[PDB]
Amino acid sequence: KLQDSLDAGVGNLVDADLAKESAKLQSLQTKQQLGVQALSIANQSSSSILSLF
Amino acid sequence: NALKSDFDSLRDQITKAASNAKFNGVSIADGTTTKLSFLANSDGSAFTVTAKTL
Repeated sequence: KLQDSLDAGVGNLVDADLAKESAKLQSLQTKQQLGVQALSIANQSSSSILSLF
Repeated sequence: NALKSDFDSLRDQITKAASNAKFNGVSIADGTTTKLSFLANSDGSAFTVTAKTL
């Protein structure tokens, strides 16, 4: 019983709550996708000046 | 005499079982310390828990 309680204690100290991690992963993939879109929009900013000259 | 030897082995088992109950070097039922404190909020208030020696 003591080994069971101690293993349960170390597991409470270390184990991640995966249900939170799944939502964190979903939000982070959506964030990375919007960030690549914003990066492309930043890359296109300099093109317009060719019309000036 | 047999019942007394049983009683003595029983009280010895209580002593050992009470002594070995620790976590990461700290115990509350051991009687080594009167109380344990644990963080309760951002500014450092503690959740006091008093010891109960066994």
